[PDB]
Amino acid sequence: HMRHVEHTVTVAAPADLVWEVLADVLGYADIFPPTEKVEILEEGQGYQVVRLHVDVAGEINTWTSRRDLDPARRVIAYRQLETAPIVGHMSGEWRAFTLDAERTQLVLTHDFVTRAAGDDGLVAGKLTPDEAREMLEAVVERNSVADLNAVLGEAERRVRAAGGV
Amino acid sequence: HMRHVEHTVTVAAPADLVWEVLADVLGYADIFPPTEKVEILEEGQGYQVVRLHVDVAGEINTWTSRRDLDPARRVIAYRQLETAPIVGHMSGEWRAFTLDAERTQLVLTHDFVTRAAGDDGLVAGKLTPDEAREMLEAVVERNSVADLNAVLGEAERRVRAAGGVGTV
Ligand SMILES: [K+]
Ligand SMILES: [K+]
Repeated sequence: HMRHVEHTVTVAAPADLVWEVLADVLGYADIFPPTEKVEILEEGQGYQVVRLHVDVAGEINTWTSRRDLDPARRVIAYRQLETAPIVGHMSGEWRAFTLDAERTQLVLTHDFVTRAAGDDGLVAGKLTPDEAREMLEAVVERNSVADLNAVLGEAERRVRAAGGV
Repeated sequence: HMRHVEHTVTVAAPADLVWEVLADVLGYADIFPPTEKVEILEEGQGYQVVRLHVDVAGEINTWTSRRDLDPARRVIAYRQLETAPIVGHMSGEWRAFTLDAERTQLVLTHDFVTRAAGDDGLVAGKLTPDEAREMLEAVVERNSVADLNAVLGEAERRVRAAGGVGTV
């Protein structure tokens, strides 16, 4: 069972400026509170392969993903390659829509399922399948909100600060 | 103070078809399961005032909203002119964005506060303000999700029927 979630927020910054914020993955470490570290492993026109260090209920976790960036639509399609230990699949999109000249509807979606139990009955040697399912939802819920708000806050900081006065 | 929430769903239908489902409030009692009855009190170019019977939690709530419809903007601004007893204010927007030719991002916002405590310290002579708050978050959260999904199910249903080759 693949789960689909979407969250949104309204940002008082133009879409082009929100896009600049989304596109700058290395800046995620400075603005995303649960994001410790970001490495660009590979990169070219229209894509970034990235390794992430992020916490998943109280501790630092690692995974890799491909980002495909569509500046004209202002969509970033992400997909995990090497998955978090309780993650079987994880992908989704950041979308910045134009609401008017100065405001953006910002969307982040998640398509995800937990890793299957191993031969010991547990997911990643620790969790019951039911407990891994509920921890993955709680983590997506929590980081979705914190991520959307971190982007909004940084876009509005640049309008106030970086623009003026 | 006033609360503000936003929920969204991606509709596998074009934005114009989603607009059509949003704009036709006469269809809302068919398309929204908790909606029992809709009634048009006032209607003109760009606006509808509408009386609604909607079950929330236990039961049947009645309210009246002014819908300002803006098809070019793909936005319906709503403000409730008569509300349920625990509700002091209730307004928001539907917003449909073209994602591509076949898909639409669908958004529903709520701006809301509980009714002000009366001289007894209760809201509608029945609830502490904390109780009323707590109950209104639950009900906005629940119905917001149900409404978004009603609209999506309906628009996608209509894509099937317009793409329908006849059978037995
Ligand atoms: K950080
Ligand atoms: K109904």
